[PDB]
Amino acid sequence: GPEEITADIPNVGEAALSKLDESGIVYIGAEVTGGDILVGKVTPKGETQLTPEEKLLRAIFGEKASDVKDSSLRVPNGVSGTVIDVQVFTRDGVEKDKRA
Amino acid sequence: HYIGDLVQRTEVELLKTPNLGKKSLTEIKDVLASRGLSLGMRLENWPPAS
Amino acid sequence: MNKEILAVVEAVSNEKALPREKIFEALESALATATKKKYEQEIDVRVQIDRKSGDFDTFRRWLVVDEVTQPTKEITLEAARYEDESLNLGDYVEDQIESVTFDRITTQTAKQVIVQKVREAERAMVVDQFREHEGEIITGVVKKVNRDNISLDLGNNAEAVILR
Amino acid sequence: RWLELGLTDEEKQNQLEQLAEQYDELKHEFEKKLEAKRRKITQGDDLAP
Amino acid sequence: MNLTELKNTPVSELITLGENMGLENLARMRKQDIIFAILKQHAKSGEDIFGDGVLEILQDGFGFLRSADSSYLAGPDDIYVSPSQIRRFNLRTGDTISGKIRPPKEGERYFALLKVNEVNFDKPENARNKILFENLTPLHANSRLRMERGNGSTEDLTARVLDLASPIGRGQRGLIVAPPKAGKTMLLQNIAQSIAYNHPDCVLMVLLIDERPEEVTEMQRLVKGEVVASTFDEPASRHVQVAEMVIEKAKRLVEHKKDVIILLDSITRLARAYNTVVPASGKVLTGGVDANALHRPKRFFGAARNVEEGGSLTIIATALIDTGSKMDEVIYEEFKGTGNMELHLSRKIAEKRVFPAIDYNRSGTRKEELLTTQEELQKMWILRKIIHPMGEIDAMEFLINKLAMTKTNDDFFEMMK
Amino acid sequence: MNLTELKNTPVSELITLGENMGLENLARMRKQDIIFAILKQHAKSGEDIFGDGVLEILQDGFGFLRSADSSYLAGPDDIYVSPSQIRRFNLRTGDTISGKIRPPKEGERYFALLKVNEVNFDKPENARNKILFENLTPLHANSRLRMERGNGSTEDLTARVLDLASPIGRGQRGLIVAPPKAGKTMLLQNIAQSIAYNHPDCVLMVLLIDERPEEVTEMQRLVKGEVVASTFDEPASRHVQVAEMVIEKAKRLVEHKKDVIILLDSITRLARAYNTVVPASGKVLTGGVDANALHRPKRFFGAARNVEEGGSLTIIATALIDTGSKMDEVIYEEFKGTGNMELHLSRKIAEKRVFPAIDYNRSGTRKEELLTTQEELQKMWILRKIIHPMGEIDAMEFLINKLAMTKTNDDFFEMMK
Ligand SMILES: Nc1ncnc2c1ncn2[C@@H]1O[C@H](COP(=O)(O)OP(=O)(O)O)[C@@H](O)[C@H]1O
Ligand SMILES: Nc1ncnc2c1ncn2[C@@H]1O[C@H](COP(=O)(O)OP(=O)(O)O)[C@@H](O)[C@H]1O
Ligand code: BEF
Ligand code: BEF
Ligand SMILES: [Mg+2]
Ligand SMILES: [Mg+2]
Repeated sequence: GPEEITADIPNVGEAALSKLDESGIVYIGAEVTGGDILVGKVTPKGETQLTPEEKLLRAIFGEKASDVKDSSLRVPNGVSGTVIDVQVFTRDGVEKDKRA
Repeated sequence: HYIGDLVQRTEVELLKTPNLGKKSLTEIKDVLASRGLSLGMRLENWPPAS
Repeated sequence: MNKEILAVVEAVSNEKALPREKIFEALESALATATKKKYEQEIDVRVQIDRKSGDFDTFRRWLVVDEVTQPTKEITLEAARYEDESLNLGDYVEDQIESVTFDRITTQTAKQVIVQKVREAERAMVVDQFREHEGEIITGVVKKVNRDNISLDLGNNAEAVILR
Repeated sequence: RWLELGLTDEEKQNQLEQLAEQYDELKHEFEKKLEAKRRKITQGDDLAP
Repeated sequence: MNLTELKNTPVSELITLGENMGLENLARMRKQDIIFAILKQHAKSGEDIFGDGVLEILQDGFGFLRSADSSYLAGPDDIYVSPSQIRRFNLRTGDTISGKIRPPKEGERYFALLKVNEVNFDKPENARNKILFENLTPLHANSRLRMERGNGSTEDLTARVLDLASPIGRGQRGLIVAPPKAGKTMLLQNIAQSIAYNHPDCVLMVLLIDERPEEVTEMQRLVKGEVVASTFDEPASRHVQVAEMVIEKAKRLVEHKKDVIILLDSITRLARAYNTVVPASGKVLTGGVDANALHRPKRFFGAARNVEEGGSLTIIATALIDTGSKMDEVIYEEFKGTGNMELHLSRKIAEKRVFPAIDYNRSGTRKEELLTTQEELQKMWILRKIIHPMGEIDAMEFLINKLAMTKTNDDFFEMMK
Repeated sequence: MNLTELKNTPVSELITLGENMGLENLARMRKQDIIFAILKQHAKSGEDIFGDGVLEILQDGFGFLRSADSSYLAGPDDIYVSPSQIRRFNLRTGDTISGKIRPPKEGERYFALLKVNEVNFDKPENARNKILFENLTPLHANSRLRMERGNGSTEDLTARVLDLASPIGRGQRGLIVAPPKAGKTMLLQNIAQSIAYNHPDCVLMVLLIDERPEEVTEMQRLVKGEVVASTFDEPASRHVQVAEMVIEKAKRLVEHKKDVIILLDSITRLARAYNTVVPASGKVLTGGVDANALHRPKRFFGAARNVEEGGSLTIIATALIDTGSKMDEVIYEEFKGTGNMELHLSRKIAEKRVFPAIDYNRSGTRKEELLTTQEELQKMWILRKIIHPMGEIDAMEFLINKLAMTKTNDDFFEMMK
């Protein structure tokens, strides 16, 4: 399965995920001090059968996200700063997300 | 042209003036709410000293 | 966005314990608290989304009363004869449109409200289904026996309690 | 919004229609540039195989 | 400004007014948005607006006041009324409202109501505590509707024969059973003319469903009363809409103690439109007819009655038969023992250029003793017993020759002795 | 350069012109792109282009001007017109436009309009402030269309019998009810020939929907007026496209005070195509027919009327029956009480080599008093009363023998006395 940038990141509190939007990317202008999440990337480490009804159920109910691996990129340790710009490039066929 | 001349009156006359819609009325009422005072009061000391 | 609201209302988990009008009212309350969190003031607003297909068209409640406290939801009786109100309570007018019902905090509060509403719905359903067996005897395994009371499995999401 | 009137047709209307045609050509060229910039900044980019 | 002056005025005066107001090019759009923009401009430079119409309450909660000339159709000309009026004055669907209205701001486009003035031609105080329609006690017709004008024209003899065959009264149900090609249009036209000339106090309403538009325009300005019609040009949704509109208007008017008279043509086409508009219930007979599909038409025909408290409602719906299909046939079978006054118009006499083609042998009316006097009824029975052994065309020409010489049915009866 | 000279010219002269211009191998492609490249070359070496056609406005905002010979189909020959013209001249769908056009540069491929010259055969100033179609007041037909030519040929007697059975006028609705195998094609051809020979001032339009292509090509160059036809070769999308095209053209022409006459064949096939092209609404009767699927055809048949202000529109749509399916049957039932002039052509007389097979007993026209004089109507009624007791084949041969000797219907009537 292909990896996605959905805002469904398990094994993390909502306070750490508050810096991201509904599309899983930090808002333009949100500073970060230490190692924190800025892009909500997840990859399916399992098999098929990922149905949209299951997606909307897991978004509200159900157990944790089964196949994610938490492949989301975080800012390296020690380096700080304030985000000022985000760029996105998408392959043809793939629909652009709301931030794009 | 003065705030005190507006605090001591209700908005029944505000809607009587044309071009006074939801925008202006809501803006004035929310500004006076953020300022704590109420639209429509009763005071006699006016205007000191103008 | 309306397509997603549809997908949600038609793709609910418990179509029986959560009827369609219940999904409508739950989404309305979720979007209402979202719009409440939007503005810095406190103003109660319902969305009245088209139950069948269409999108939302919010309103603005104003609570006709001679008071002035929180004037965002205040309309005096004397200064209300315009717009043919002529009433004492129920001035829920359409002064407010342009609700955003898909951003991050709105989605989170909507998910929370939906969880609360489905919990309330399943509670009401189990209670008014298994209350008919009030005089007769009920059989069922015990979920868990606590100190103050014990809770019992009676069936599909069926709970009973026996006091200490 | 009312560029078009009628008086002394034989030459006044000829000049007015020439001007209106120039205006329409300018508007079409501007819409063309708009659409070209749109399809250039919205075309899907190539990233990697 | 009042609404009806701009509604029932020709569109040319509206074009002139809109051009004089210094507005956009007005003649390029519908009459609806034309008058909408005209009212908006007159409100921007002028006083409050004065509107009127009939009220329809949707499943949404609010109400729409629609005009009579557009057959109560949606558009910019409708009047939005909030549920607050429906809670204060306790409004109902079909309420004839007339009052003050205001222009719309952002978020709205319809003229909102400001203050009602006349509700069903009555004061809101008197209309507050009233009696419902279904709560009334139906009865038989007692006051007979005189259809003879007295002049004895070339065609009023038709109406005369009608008085000879079907005494109509306030609260009776009339079913005109006639195949096509038979000449019922001018018959109903003359009936409406006579009933408006003899009884101008009672409201008169006609309804043309699935009818040709030319007949609609030639009837909407030839007879009295609002001529509401839903031609075949529109789907069945508009037909059921106007059916509910007219039936609720009649119910409200008879609740306000007014003698209401409905002329419906034809009832088979209305029932067919009902059948195709309401969802199916699974059970289907021959001809593509559903079981519940006739429930609403039946109700519509059963609304007519003679109220004991005040006023009455008399419907006259014609049933089109002999078309080849089974829909009309099963409709006429279901409505056969329904109306208490049938009038049969056989095409055999119509094709022979003998008008009015009236099957006097098969026509009749029940409880006619409560509409005519004693000797009048005796003469009618004598005439019936005399004509019954005769056929149809011969009896028709005999009646025509015996009625052409006389001018009044009374002299006719005494000369027939 | 004008467009019509290159449109209605044979393709051979186009091949010669393209070979003389020193171009690519031209005969290897469609006529459409052939004439497109020819116009492009003539514009590269020459003056402005002069085009014409009928305008269609999409849901996109712009407009396409399409020619009559391609049945108004998409291709390189269309003319793109910006919404700026639709805002300035306030254009509408179906506007007959003719004017100057320019070649396209990069980003474009259609010839863009430069300046309109003739809009619906009228000046833009006169067409600016006008009257809408639906805003007109329909009426009954007053001017009768004379179908007798006077020569009395071997086949014009058909038209004569038509004048004997269905007096056609400006604003009437004609429904030809005939099973297959019955000979209606040459009937409509002769009707068109006679109505163009007797009334050459009024525009004549024919429409062949779901028809064989050979008949299309043999009719497109035998009768007058643009012969627009959508054969069965294409899906129903093109059928509804050409239906809207022709109906909007007729509406614009009658708005410009022109007597428009439409010949539509057949209406059952057009309604079937409508049924399969418009999305379903859930409700379905027997035969695979939807409720709203007949709304647009109904409208199409209801567009015809007699305008009181100026001009009129007369449609003559034939209904194909007796095919076995239920679609045609339910269509003919829905359109039975729709047209005000039916003409029945029974196959029993057609199979006996007795033409024209016309069911005179079941045929007729309403309000014929407004089309014929007094003694003419009296003679027609006498003839109807005489022929009615007879059957179909015997009456048909009697009428044929009585009409072959005479040359004019007047002498026929006086000799029938
Ligand atoms: N009372 C009458 N006197 C003279 N002619 C009549 C009379 N009633 C009907 N007709 C004739 O019969 C025809 C009926 O036409 P129409 O109203 O279309 O039929 P229907 O009423 O069956 O729909 C008319 O053309 C008219 O000439
Ligand atoms: N007026 C007429 N005179 C002679 N023959 C006729 C006439 N009308 C029809 N026919 C014959 O009937 C046939 C009808 O063919 P066609 O046009 O396909 O029928 P339809 O138009 O009913 O489909 C023709 O072959 C023709 O020979
Ligand atoms: F009988 Be008609 F078609 F009204
Ligand atoms: F030409 Be046939 F009547 F289809
Ligand atoms: Mg009729
Ligand atoms: Mg044929």
